[PDB]
Amino acid sequence: PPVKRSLVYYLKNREVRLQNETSYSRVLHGYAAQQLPSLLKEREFHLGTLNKVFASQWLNHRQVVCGTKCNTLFVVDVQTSQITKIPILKDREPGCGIHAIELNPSRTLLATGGDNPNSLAIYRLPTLDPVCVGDDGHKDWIFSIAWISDTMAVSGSRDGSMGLWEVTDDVLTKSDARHNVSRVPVYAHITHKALKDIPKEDTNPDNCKVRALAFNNKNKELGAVSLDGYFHLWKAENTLSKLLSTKLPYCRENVCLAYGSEWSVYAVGSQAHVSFLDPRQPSYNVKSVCSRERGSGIRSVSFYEHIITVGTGQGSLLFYDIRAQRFLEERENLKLTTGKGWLNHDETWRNYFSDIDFFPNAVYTHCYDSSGTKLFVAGGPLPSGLHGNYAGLWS
Amino acid sequence: MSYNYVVTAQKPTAVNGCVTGHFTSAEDLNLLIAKNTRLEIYVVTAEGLRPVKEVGMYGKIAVMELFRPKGESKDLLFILTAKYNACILEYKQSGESIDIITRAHGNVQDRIGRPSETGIIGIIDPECRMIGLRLYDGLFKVIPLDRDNKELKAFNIRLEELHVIDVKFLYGCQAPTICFVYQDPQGRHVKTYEVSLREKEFNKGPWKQENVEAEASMVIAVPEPFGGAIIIGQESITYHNGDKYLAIAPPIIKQSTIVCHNRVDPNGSRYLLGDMEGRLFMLLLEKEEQMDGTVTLKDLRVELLGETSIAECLTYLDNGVVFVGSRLGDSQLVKLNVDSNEQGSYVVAMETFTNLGPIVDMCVVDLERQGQGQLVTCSGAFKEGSLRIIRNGIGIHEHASIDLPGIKGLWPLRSDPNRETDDTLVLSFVGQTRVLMLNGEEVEETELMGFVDDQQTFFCGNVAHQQLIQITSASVRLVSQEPKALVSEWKEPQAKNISVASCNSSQVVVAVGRALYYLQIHPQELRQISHTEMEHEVACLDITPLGDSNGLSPLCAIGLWTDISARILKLPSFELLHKEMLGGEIIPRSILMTTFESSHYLLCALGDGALFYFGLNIETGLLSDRKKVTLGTQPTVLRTFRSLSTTNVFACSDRPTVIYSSNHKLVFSNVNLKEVNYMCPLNSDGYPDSLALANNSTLTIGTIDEIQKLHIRTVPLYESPRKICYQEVSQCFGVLSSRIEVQDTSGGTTALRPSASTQALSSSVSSSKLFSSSTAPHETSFGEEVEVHNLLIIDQHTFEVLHAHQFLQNEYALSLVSCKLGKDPNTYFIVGTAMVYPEEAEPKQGRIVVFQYSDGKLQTVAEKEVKGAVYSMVEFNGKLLASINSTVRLYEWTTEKELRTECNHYNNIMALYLKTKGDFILVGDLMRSVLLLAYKPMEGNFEEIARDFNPNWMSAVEILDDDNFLGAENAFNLFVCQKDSAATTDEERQHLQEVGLFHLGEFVNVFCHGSLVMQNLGETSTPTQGSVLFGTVNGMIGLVTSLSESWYNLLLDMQNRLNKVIKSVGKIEHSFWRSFHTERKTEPATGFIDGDLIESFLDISRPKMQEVVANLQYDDGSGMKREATADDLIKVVEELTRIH
Repeated sequence: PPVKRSLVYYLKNREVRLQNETSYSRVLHGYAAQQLPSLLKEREFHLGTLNKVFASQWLNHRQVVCGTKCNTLFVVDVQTSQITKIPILKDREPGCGIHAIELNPSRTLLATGGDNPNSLAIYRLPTLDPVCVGDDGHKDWIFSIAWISDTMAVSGSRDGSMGLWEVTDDVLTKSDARHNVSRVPVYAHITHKALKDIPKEDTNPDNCKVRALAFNNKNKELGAVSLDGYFHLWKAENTLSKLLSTKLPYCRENVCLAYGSEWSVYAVGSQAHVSFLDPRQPSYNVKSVCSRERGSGIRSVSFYEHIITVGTGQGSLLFYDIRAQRFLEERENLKLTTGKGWLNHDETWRNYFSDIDFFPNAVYTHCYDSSGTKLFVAGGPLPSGLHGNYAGLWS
Repeated sequence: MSYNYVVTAQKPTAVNGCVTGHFTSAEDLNLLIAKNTRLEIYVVTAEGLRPVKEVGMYGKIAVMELFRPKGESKDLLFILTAKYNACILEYKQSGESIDIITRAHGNVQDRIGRPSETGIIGIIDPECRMIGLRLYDGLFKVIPLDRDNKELKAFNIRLEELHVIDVKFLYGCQAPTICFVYQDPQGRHVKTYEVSLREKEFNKGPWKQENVEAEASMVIAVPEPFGGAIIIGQESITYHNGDKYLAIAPPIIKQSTIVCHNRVDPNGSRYLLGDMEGRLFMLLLEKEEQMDGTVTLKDLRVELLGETSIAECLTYLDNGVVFVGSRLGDSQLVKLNVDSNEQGSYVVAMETFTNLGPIVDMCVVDLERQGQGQLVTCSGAFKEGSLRIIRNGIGIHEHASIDLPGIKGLWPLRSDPNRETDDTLVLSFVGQTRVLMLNGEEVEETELMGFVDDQQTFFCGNVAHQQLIQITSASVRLVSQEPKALVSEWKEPQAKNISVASCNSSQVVVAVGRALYYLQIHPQELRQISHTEMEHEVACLDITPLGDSNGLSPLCAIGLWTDISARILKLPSFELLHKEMLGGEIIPRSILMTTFESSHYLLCALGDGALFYFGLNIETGLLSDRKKVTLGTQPTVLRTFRSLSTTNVFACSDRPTVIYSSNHKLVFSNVNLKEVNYMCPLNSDGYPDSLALANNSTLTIGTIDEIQKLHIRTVPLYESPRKICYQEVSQCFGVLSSRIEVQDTSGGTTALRPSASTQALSSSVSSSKLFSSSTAPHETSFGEEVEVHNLLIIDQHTFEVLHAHQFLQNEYALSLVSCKLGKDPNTYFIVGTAMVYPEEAEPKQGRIVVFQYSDGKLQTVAEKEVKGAVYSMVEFNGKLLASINSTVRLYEWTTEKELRTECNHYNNIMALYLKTKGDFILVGDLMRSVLLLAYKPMEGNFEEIARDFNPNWMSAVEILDDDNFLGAENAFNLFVCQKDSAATTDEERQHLQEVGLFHLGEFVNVFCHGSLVMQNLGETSTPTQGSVLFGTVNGMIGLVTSLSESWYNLLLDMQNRLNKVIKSVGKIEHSFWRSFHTERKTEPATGFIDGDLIESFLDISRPKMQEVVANLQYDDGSGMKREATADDLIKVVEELTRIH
């Protein structure tokens, strides 16, 4: 008996739901994943005067959370094109911006940077109610966040450390009880369970900053990208412990990490190429694909089935087809481009960039919705010295 | 902003759960069936299941269990809906009035939390101390069952195990003890804990967690003396109770997964086990008495009983009878025999419960040319596949037909004095009379001695003293049953011809001209007592008995030839007690006195098709509560009949209708027949509870089906249906279906079971070679299952399988449409097919084949090759619009009867469904929801206007109006897209706007333009705009129409007020049920009017109607708000049943 992969069987079985198999979902989404990118339309939103958007996640079918350089957390309602802000939470003591946002596997806890860039703030979903006080576990700014479990989260920092925070059954039970009983939410006080540093390899030990984190739910692995040119793999099934390290083909601008669950491949960005890493392969056996946007840098990366979406400093998004081992062509590589958004002609611009009136809005974050047909794109000007924002929904 | 009206025309039929226990009385066993939002109560008897009451609940039922708190005489029924609505119900009956009274209710939804991935599970402690509910991952809700706990509030207790598949309370424990099976990454384990309500914490139970089969899923609570619980997996069953551990691995269960169970014996000695494959198993418990006085399980035994329809829940009745509740097919009531059949099964079905779900496709056609439309749906799969014919009205099964044109009336007679059943039927004709002999199922012409054959009969029937009465134009003849001879005759003193007549057991009334004569019936003698003279000639008169009288009626209803009115005369003196003006253009043709549920009513029909009905007070002879309904344009005749243990009235007209009572209120529903002129009841040995219906040219003999607002007829296929369409020119439906054959060693295939594709009167096989260039890698393998597709042709009137056409090997038929093409008035069957192999993710080649059914044979007309699989096809202004993979193409109809592409649209992923209205095309996509296309005949191409940016995996699409386009979400919500004519930017213009959010509670699988009741056919007299029917996975069929701004605001205030007053079963707040519901968030409903809320008022018994209407402001459509009465909400419901 041969394996049936045709969508025809899916369609006729779906009409009856008579033990319809889930094995057809891979073909359903992959087929659309190849055709969707060329049919998307741009829906730009006005973000006001927010500095930049660095991270975003889908919270509902209508809203996407976005983090900013000014530590302001907000949600873009793509269904009504409205902007709603979220209060910034303070730390336990009065002792940059939000570079990463992640959702727990249960989609009940939102982890973002707090008022202090070195502190993690926890928000409740879908209500956006505060969950916990900003921590002080890190001695420097937090650049990466990843949820390793429904109760545990790991956050990186400029010094290469990764804080391990765990919510116990008692803390979670009381937190949930308070939010459902009391109309006014009450946040709990938290501290990090442990603090561990990435392994010190023969590469630059000083440039050990962890810029991106990604969690593999299937193998319970926590991947980490450092700017020293090495990738680090840690176990995060129950406790935080190092597993392996591999060498990247490029050691510049390694700022984004994504994991392909259907391919067991870690995608690491660089100044120009996306690295394809396999923990089962030798540390030197890493493939690289050039985004063709040389000199601008890769700012974001994500997997949509077998299609890898790559965001660059020119404000464009490239699509790479793993099965075809090539970039998708437009119906000439197919690419989406960001709009003008909002640029701040402030004193810093006047002092350093006065010779250029407009800069393209780099793609700092993007994310696909649960259906895979809506792609949220957000960012801002590529230069670190400029302020400005962009966001839009591609559909 | 657009507004829409959503109403359910046919209640959900799929079973979602079922239980057994003492629900209606302390001694009788009861069977309760939950069909999504509907709860149906049945009494268990030796003969079968007897329905007593059915109630509509405001929510989808996920948990339903019986329990008996201390001090209660019968078990209480608890329900937990998917909308977190908890309620405790108790059965209450007073005389003939039956209803379900809510004992407690409340919503347990939390603002934050992840809904449980294993579904909604609920359990009740054996001692009735609390109800345990699993709504969210990691949280266990406890509801204390205190007698004063009017609100069923629940508290969350944290459980260490987040993902639990099944949970049950243990029997025999002193403290409330829960046993559950949960799945860890290392396998599944079973653990138990005690529940502390005061501490809100779980403590270690009587025994430690044990490792069980990795597939362990179902848990059976085992009542005493056994106690403990039984864990059921894929290959083995394990029993846990304290220190006792027992496990068995029957090979007979290894091929199927057990999904449901039920207790067989009150002591827990036996349990039922059901599965997705339809294999029914008996689980037996061997008992061992312990030295400490307790009883524990000794061993486990499982036996295979036989095959049933797919089981969603099982319920044991008594005496070896098992009810098999089915969600994906018809539910079955089966008996377990000692001896097996020729197939080795011990299970024999006794009764079948119709289930429309899953509905895969459907179409609406006016096959009777009445303007109403008949909906035929494809339901089920494999051996359970069938067609379902749904129409607004009461169906009748035709068993015989005789060529008897010109019938002016029918009446049964009992010519044998030794029988209580009918054995003779009299046919009235102008200038003559004929008699039919009833011999079982056969009817033949005969002659009955003592009756006049050369005169028109106006009335006859059985009378007291073992005699028959016949009144003709010439005389009144009293004929004894034996020796079937005339015993007495009465003649008109005026020597004028009788024009109207009526008789009962002892009273005879004759109308000759203006005179009315009253005669008494005595043994072998007729006697004249009195007579009167009317101002005008009598057109009709009736003295039909009412209530429980012995064929007697003190009053006579009459109609006149001049003033078009109805009158009530008191016998014998013919005193006038009441005069009611009927009006209209044509005189009354028939007047009738009838009884519904012991309540007396009078009806009178005019020759212009108008029907007038009023409440009838016999004691005073007065009429009240007058209402008027128009049935048709042809004369209507009213006659009473007795069937299904109740009394009803049949109105014979060009649009026949049955008058019946439901919930103590009258409902007027049409009949699925072309036309009827006259009728009478039949109660013969071969036709008990039957009707004799005489039309313009023939006499129809048949039996009345179950009386419900919507009637369903089933045509089994025994193979999987796929698509359906109607061919008007041939008066047939086309149906795509498939059967499974096993390939033999000879290279040929053998069908596993016979089906419509092999049982058809005639058949043919496609001879095309288009796909002969490629074969499967297993084309010659042995033992592999091969799916073979066929196009079935079924008659629109009999629904019998006339022809079956088999498609080519490996050719799958994905879509089917039948319509007029080009300028050709003939309708053709157009089938979209594709070449499909297991290794090909997406077909690259397919074709569209046009067939014509004529002279009993289905002949292929033409075939057109297309670059891809054809997923959908629709009639578009006489053109063939087809979806081929990712491209939508419009085909013109050539003079050679072949399709040619004229224009196309490429901005899609995969167009799965097509429906059109006017010049607009609505396309359903695989993942991109719906898109709005418009056709420009002046340009000859398509222009894309806007598309929905809210992603959804569409199951079907349809257009409500030029601006309103209807779709459905996979989250049980409905949505309507509107073209944004107010848009100023390109982003706004290209985005279809949502005009509201409505939670239906059902997953819609198919949409179709049309209605189950008289359609407007383009007229604007209908208060709503557009008419689209939709079918769901649970067999629910509803109607969606557009509302004007005024209707929406009027009905929206009505809905918001009704939500707080209507006390439905469980007293669940309606506003929450209909609120937009997703796994992420809940939002208040807006932009839609729920018609089910108003119609739910018909389910609550009168005692509740008074409380609902009190302090309620109701808008009758005039815009004025006044306090509602019981009759106001009933009256509007009667109107609502006429729009869908």
